[PDB]
Amino acid sequence: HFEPVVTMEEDEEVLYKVRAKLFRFDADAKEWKERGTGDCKFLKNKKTNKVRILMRRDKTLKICANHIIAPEYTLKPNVGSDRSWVYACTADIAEGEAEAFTFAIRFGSKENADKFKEEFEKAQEINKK
Amino acid sequence: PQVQFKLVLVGDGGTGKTTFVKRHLTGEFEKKYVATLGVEVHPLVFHTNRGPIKFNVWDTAGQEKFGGLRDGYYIQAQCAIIMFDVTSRVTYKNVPNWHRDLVRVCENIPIVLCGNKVDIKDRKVKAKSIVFHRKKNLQYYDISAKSNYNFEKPFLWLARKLIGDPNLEFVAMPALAPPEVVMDPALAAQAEHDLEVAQTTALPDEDDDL
Amino acid sequence: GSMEGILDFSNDLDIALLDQVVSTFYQGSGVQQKQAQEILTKFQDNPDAWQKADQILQFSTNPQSKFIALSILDKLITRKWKLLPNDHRIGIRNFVVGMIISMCQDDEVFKTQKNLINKSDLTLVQILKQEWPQNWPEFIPELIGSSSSSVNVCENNMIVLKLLSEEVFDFSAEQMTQAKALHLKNSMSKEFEQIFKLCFQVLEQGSSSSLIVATLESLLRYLHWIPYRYIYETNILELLSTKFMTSPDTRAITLKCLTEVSNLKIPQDNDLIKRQTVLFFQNTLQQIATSVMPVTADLKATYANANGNDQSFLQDLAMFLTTYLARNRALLESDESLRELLLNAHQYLIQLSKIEERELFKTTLDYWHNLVADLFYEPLKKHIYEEICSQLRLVIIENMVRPEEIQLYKSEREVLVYLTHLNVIDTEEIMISKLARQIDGSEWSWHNINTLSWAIGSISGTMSEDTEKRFVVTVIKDLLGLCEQKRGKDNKAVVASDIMYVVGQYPRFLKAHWNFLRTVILKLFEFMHETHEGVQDMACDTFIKIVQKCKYHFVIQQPRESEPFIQTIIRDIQKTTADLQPQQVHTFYKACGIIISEERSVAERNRLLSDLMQLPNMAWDTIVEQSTANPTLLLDSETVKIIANIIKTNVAVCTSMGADFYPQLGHIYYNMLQLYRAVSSMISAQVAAEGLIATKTPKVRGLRTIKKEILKLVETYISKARNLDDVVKVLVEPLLNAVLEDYMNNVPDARDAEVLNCMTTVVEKVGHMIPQGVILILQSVFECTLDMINKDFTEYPEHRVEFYKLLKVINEKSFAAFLELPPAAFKLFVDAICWAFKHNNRDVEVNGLQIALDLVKNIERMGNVPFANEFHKNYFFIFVSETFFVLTDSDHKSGFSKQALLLMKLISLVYDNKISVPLYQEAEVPQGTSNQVYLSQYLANMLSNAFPHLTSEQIASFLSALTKQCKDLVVFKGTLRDFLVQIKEVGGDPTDYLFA
Amino acid sequence: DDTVDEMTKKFGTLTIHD
Ligand SMILES: Nc1nc2c(ncn2[C@@H]2O[C@H](COP(=O)(O)OP(=O)(O)OP(=O)(O)O)[C@@H](O)[C@H]2O)c(=O)[nH]1
Ligand SMILES: [Mg+2]
Ligand code: NA
Repeated sequence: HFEPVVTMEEDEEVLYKVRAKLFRFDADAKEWKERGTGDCKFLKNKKTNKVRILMRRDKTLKICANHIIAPEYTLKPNVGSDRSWVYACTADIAEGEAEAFTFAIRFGSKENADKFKEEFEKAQEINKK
Repeated sequence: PQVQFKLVLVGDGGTGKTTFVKRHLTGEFEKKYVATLGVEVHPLVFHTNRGPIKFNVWDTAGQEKFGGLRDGYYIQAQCAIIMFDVTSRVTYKNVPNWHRDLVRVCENIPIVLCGNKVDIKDRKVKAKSIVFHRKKNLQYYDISAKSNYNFEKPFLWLARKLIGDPNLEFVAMPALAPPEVVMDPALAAQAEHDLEVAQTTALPDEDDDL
Repeated sequence: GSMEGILDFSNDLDIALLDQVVSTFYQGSGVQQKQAQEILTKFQDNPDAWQKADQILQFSTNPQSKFIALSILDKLITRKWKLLPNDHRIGIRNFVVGMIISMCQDDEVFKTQKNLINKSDLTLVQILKQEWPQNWPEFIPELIGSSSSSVNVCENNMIVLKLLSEEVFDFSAEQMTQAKALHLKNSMSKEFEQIFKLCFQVLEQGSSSSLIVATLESLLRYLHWIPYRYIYETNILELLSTKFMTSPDTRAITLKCLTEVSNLKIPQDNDLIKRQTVLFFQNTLQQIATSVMPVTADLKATYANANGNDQSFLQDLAMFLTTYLARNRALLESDESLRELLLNAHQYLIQLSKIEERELFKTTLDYWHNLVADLFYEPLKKHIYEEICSQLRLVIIENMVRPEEIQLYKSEREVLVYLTHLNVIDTEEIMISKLARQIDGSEWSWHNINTLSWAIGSISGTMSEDTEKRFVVTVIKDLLGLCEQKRGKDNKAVVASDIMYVVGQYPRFLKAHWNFLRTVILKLFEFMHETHEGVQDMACDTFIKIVQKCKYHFVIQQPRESEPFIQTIIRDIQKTTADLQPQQVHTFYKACGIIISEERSVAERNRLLSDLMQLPNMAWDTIVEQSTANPTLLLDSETVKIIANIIKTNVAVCTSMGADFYPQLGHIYYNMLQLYRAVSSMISAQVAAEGLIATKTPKVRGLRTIKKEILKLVETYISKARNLDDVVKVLVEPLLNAVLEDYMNNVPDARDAEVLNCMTTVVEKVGHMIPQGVILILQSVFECTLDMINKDFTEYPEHRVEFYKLLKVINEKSFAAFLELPPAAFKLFVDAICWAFKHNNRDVEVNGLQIALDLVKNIERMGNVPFANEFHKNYFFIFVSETFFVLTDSDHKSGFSKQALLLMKLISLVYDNKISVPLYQEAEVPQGTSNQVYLSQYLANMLSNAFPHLTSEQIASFLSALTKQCKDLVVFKGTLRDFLVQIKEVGGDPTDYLFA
Repeated sequence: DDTVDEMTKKFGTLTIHD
């Protein structure tokens, strides 16, 4: 015998991965502010069957979106874009403690925006159960 | 948290020092030039395979009239970034001046030279010409706060020198399961108002890829 | 709160309160920190604060409070020193000197307070700049005398001398007048004999490391200016090259000194100095081999490990070796006994060149370029370096870079080309065997097959054609077999892409072998149907790249072909491009246009042109029938996309065909300009129905894309047009009518800056032929664009930039259009130029100053007529003072050269009497008075009011020199730079402006 | 010529699929 030489996403399944840019509306000023650009993922937890949005910035991998795709949310169009959605979120924990935001998420194409909307609604049906 | 390093950020007015930091803090790209008065201190954390690392970023003023304490900001700095603008020859001509004043206070610290704005078509300070860093042992990176080209590199390099591990990598911070908040009737009216205003305010940079 | 007490100067300064404020700033955080920062900034900016500085240096215990007190003193010494009474100057000097001596006496303070000591020294050096040697003749003798007693004082004196040397020789250019620079340089030079004698003694006796290192730090600074004699006629080279390389504290600094020694100005015809230059290199390399690492050491791994100062040391060794060998390698090349030294030094460089560090690799790559260039040209020199060169081929190839990293790739290609010439057999072998280790799998990866492909492609053209033929064939065969070997379309795609990358790089081979070229192109067409990421772009990018190089082979009828291959491409163009995205289709059409330009029979070129444009012309004809029959169909965004894509297809073909595109432009021109108008109306209708927000909507942005691509197509044709009669007679009148009014009469946010861009090109090429048209352009775009951009420097940035380009070219080509302006609009023209002066944006500033200069020339050119005389009376002093304003305000330093040139031109006009009128009005000066005397009077007054701290003498002398020197530009510039220093201080010497 | 024709034929069967 010769002796030999001596993130918290394990519990989830990826339903949808799309590349996107996320914005937060600064209500106090009159402008949108970028919050991050990366892969936006829809993660179904295997214990609770709960779907969430998880989005990380490229390179740094810092979390710029983290919330339940709640049944009450509604994806509205933005006046300036055919490849974006905007919605209210009552509790996002990307920074730390929960906080309300008015988000907008933009994609590479209209088709990616439309597929996102379909997936967002599929995830919403799952979170009603 | 307990392991934190003072970083001084210096360079001519308009080079994009504050824009660079804001991108690292919030993710935002600031289009407007609001000149820094003296200095602003911004805590900035990165998650690495060697635990978290915190930079206290002293973002200093490039304009002389708004210079403030000037080299008084450099005392006890443990690392630094010198910034210039590749569309502005004069900001590279002033790099030796910023470095002189930096090394007189901080004798032996890791320093990164950053040529910002490489996203711009008509580059003025050619790659060929950027050689000041060689004899001064500065690390050099072409960056762009706008396109994010190499925006992580300065902090990755300084992290490696300050921890003394060349294999240090940024890693994915832990994503906790988020809350299941039901919304009340009280906040609805103010959220409904902000949603109206947001829809009817165009997203910036609609010609970009994302 | 309580922290603001120190800003109350009516009472004594509470020092404990200062240290609260200072500690709260450095070691505190958040709201507390920010408030203290503003209080210290206001404390320091207080003009009386320096008076309370001696108090802080004595009574405060906080070193940050003392540092800040020295910064307040520094501020005073550089700016207001000469205004003080002479007792204050002696007093301040004494307690700066006293504090420094006191801190060096106390070993604990000397060890722990380096930052406060170094700041005090720098403050002392600012005093020397003012007072030495004229009012301090004994500074250097007395510095040397105090050095003999205390070792700590001796070390600190080396820090003081280092800083002095830096401030006089390295940093004086910007910060001092020429005269003061010269004075201080001569004064250092004059007493350097005594200073060196001390440095050398310290280096030879050599007790304390920190003293020795500080002395070597100071030596590094001396080497920038001292004469070579101090280095070669003493024993100091032996010490640097042997003693100080052995210990690691002194090694770092000594290596930098020897690098600068290798750059000294040396007599080139003296054997003793040549032997000494050989010897210090020999000694240095010997110490590296025995104290640091041998020639065989893996420096890649050492650098990667990043221990202590290993990376800095390896960088500095690279700098030393490259610097010295670039200058001196010839000294090592003829002597047999120096051969081993020469090759070992180069072997270190080979090892340093393997280090994974981009910027270091660039440093070493610059040297390899210098070497291999010399071995290509210098007789009998390549046989020496055969083994170094063979290793370098592996190094360059293994570190080859994507052509995208422009600069790096060129430097690498050039070196690898030189090395291929020097030994073509060796280069082939290394590439073929590296390629074999991709097939066997030992070196296999996506990145590794990519790098080898880029390397193999870089040496195209260097081999003989016959060798190239065998080489290419072997490489393509091997790569083809590599693709068949691999599995999964991820892997197959990487190799196929590299296969096609390499063939694209060898056009000489493609030209000689038609069958093969045809197969390559038909294969690229098969790849245009692949959906897998990257493949379609690579297929299209390769196609146009091959076509740019091989044009002629597509346009002639090859042997054993029924037609020129261009015809075969055009026939199947729908089927070939069916799966491509629009921008990919446009590259394809542009590629076809490159080929069509080769056919020089006109009837046949035009026939191919309309054949190529058949699909978009039929899409076009149907859309013009649809949208004119009823404007409702244009509201559909799918129709907007299709239209924009037809226009872009025309832009793509016009880009490569230029003057040849004319018959196609004629097919669409009139209907296209009608389309511009219909689209313009929809944009205005949406903006009226929805508001300014409309301009952000996808609908309206789509419509604006149509207008912009139409403007781009016309700009593109006119820029390359050979028949300018047709441009005037046929294109221009319809264009101006379509675009000018629409621009003028839309709200600012709906105006396209591309209108301005398009007009610039029109004026550029045909402005001379359309004076009435140029007038019409100005009327329509000038005043309304100026009102958009004259409220701030930020808004409408594209319009801002194109505006001054348009005015620039109008001012060059059709100056007569400005003469026809009503005097009030001519005044807005002058206001606009001066407005450009004040921009930071370089595109605007540079054109601003250029327009000003060309305008002055245009007015001079008119000679003695009323318009030129009314221009000088109204605007000459406006231009002089506005140019002076941006020279002196510290916010337009980027424009200094062009400011100076304009100012010189303005002053020369008066000095040469080229203005034929009184620049003064009636009853303001005596009647016989020349403009020269009135120019001096006005400028004296102007500068006196603008810089009231300058003496009348200062201003009189500056202007006296400035006007003398208005022919010699470099001297004029020097005088201006002297003035920019003097305005930052009080009591500047007026004699400084006699510098020559 | 001979070697180039052999190479050309192999080129024609290049693929991304197995
Ligand atoms: N194109 C481009 N613009 C940039 C980039 N980074 C910053 N800018 C712009 O440059 C301008 C100046 O940026 P700041 O961050 O205010 O400059 P600063 O260095 O903080 O200046 P001071 O604080 O006065 O010293 C801002 O308008 C930025 O939007 C970049 O990467 N690309
Ligand atoms: Mg700033
Ligand atoms: Na190549």
